[PDB]
Amino acid sequence: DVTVVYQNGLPVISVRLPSRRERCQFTLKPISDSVGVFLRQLQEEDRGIDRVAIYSPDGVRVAASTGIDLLLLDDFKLVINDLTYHVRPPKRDLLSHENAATLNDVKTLV
Amino acid sequence: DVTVVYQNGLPVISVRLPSRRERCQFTLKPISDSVGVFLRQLQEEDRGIDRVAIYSPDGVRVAASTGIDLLLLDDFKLVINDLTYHVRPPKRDLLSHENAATLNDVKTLVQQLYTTLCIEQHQLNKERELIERLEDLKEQLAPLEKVRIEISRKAEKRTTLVLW
Amino acid sequence: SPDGVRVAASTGIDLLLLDDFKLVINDLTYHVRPPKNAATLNDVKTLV
Amino acid sequence: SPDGVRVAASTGIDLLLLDDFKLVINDLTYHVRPPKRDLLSHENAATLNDVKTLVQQLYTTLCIEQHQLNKERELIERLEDLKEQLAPLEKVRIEISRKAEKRTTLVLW
Amino acid sequence: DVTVVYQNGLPVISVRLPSRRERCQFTLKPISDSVGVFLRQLQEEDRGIDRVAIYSPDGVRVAASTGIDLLLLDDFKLVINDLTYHVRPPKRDLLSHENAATLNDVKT
Amino acid sequence: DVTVVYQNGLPVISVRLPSRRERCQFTLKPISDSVGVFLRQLQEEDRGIDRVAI
Repeated sequence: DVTVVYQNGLPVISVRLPSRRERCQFTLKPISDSVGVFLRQLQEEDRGIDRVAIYSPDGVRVAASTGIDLLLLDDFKLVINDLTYHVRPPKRDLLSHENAATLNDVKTLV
Repeated sequence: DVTVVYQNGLPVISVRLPSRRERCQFTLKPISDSVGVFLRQLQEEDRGIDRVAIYSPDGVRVAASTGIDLLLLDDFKLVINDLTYHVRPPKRDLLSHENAATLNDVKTLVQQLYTTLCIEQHQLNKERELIERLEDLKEQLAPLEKVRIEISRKAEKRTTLVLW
Repeated sequence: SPDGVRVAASTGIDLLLLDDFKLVINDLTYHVRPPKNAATLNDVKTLV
Repeated sequence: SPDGVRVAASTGIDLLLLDDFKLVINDLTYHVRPPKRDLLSHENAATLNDVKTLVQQLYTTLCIEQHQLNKERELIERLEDLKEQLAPLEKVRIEISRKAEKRTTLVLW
Repeated sequence: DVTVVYQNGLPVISVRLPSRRERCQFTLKPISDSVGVFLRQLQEEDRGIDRVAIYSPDGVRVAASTGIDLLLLDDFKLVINDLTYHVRPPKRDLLSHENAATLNDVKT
Repeated sequence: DVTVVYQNGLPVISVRLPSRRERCQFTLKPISDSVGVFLRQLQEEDRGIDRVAI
């Protein structure tokens, strides 16, 4: 029920919020963001969520202020009040061979 | 589903909450409490509850001030954030509708009088007539009080002598 | 509440203790039996 | 606005003053028309207005601020790469810069 | 209904507020504005809005943090109370998507 | 439109709230209720009522 996909080089979680049985989709900054602030967002879509946490399969609690890319690069348990979904994060597509070079010129111009 | 059943003579609303799907029940005094409280109480019990509004059997919605018993008289749809729970409270009117009507006729017909001729305004005047009557005597006492304060003082100043 | 129905978080204290129930902490069930006004048609005959 | 639509509670004044606009009180509609002074060629304003959004899309079509923060983050680790290599060399220099200083205070005495 | 169109480098969004049936219009900076602040700006314009959320065309609810630029790339359902105005006027010129092209059009 | 009719000794007034295009109804006790308090019940019912007077 939880999915992580990529729109415009950004990860887009698709949670299944409880209070409405309605799927909200955040976008995450894999650099600036952090599960410390991502969770805080996951609250502000449904205050009905009280006991929410998230962690890797073995690691029972990935601490707050963890780089999202760290969490992202491997599946993890997403614990909402009772339902704990385990995500299947997609393995990032590798196009950074040489386009990035000619792209890193484009970017730093625009 | 949700339903209300009476206990001790009080209504216990057995609501189901959206976030924590688990039948929470509410008690509420059918006199002191009003939907504006029960609703707001249910509003604070859960959090994911964002917009609740109790509805008459048809599109009309009840206010935030209608007393519970005035509401519980008949069926009413209760709407949670995304669902219309359809309450059917137990029928407990226990009064002939026509007789209920002819009493309902009386209740208003009384008050209509009670404000047609400012009866409320007359009670205050009655009391404001009592105050002055007291304030008519109490001042009329002030002359006699002085001489009796003196006499009492004197006759007491004499009885403490003989006491000594 | 005895039926396992969780009572409200803002019901009346008196209304709570007015009847049996099962207070709980993390695991326990301290089943507690404390000791010992809707308008009605009977009452209305009295106002009339 | 000149017509029925309502200006929001966030529009900037200059973005509003560009044209006339009805201002309404509790029971009156004062009809205001500020002096027009931008004087930039309207069509030219458009072909600039085109540019602004056209860049705006490019700015987020490829998550620039995601790459800027990457560039900065790449700088941190490089600093944290050197500042690592310093830690070995620092100690052996903190040692000598104590010893070779412990001598120069002797000769000083 | 609701429509969005660009003016002076910014998009104006001319929603129809419920109370008074007015047609308010917001200019919202697509860089420093998340729907978390365009919505709160939408309510405080006229508090008579119980709930207001934004739905991507497939029922999935947009977040409270996505920047408007990220949202304006496509169409989206804007739902205020019972009503669901789905805006699809954002007039995306994403025909080529070619960064080399648009830049060339930019410099042009 | 608006109509008021008596029920159970009190008058109920089925106003037409602006938002939701909803038709709310109020049971207001006409002995100890000034319009000063019937209006609050209107606004606090649905704050979209900007101004309301009688």
